[PDB]
Amino acid sequence: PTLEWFLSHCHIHKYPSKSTLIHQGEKAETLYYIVKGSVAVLIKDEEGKEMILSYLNQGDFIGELGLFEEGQERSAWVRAKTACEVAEISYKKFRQLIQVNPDILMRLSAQMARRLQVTSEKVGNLAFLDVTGRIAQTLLNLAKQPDAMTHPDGMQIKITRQEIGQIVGCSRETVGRILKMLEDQNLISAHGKTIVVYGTR
DNA sequence: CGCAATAAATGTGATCTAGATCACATTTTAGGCAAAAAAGGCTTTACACTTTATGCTTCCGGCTCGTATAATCGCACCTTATGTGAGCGGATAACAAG
Ligand SMILES: Nc1ncnc2c1ncn2[C@@H]1O[C@@H]2COP(=O)(O)O[C@H]2[C@H]1O
Repeated sequence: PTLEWFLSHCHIHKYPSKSTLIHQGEKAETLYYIVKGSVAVLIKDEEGKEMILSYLNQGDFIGELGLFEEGQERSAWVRAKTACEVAEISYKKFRQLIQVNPDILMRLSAQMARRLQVTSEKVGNLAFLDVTGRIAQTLLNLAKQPDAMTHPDGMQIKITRQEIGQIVGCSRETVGRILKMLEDQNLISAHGKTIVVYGTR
């Protein structure tokens, strides 16, 4: 449909792992779209602690905020998590496609609504719910993600002990303590990054 | 399955604050309602405006009249001296025709 009409003017260019698709400081002159794989977006402070806002899997767009208002810069950093195939379309030639077919814009701004609902309703849980409650909800949220692999016992995901604290809002030390505590009670499992939870499904 | 190497992620655990509890007595808070002090309200009376008829007076202003008067006339002295050519009508001399 409209999606196929979008790939007719794209520029196929594969990006290796640990690459740089979006550099905070450069000029936004290329729209990116995810075909296969996944990518992560995060920011940094003055020390070195990271902070992931939201994850973007396949079928999502990369850097679309610098399209509505011409003359902007890259907000956050976008590092390629895994081998992903991303297209390339200049914003200049994109604006001409909207004036002749606004329907194409109805697709991009359609995914910008869900990314706001999962963030606004998350703040409330990061002010009342304790560590046990915040992490508990996170386990189910990551299980609903398409990048999650089906497990005979439950769900198998791969996330570090830092990214967890960046979602529930806490220190990295606290995460490791509770994580190992649930292991003794036979509730979940962890072997570095891969965390297999139980009770799901 | 092990190997590569730049980035991100890992543990440590004693020290020292950061953030939270509770039930009851003290201290602050909010808008509430008249009173006082102020805004314009919309009265009714105190006075003050230039204006304009007038005519009477003195002072400054603006205009003429007639009168009185001599004249209807006479040297010697001081310092300069426009520029041209072009265009035009008129007066004069030389010429051919009758
Ligand atoms: N919380 C978020 N949810 C979804 N996408 C994001 C989030 N934060 C940053 N991004 C994307 O990261 C991109 C960084 O570059 P852009 O400003 O071009 O566009 C930004 C967004 O598209």
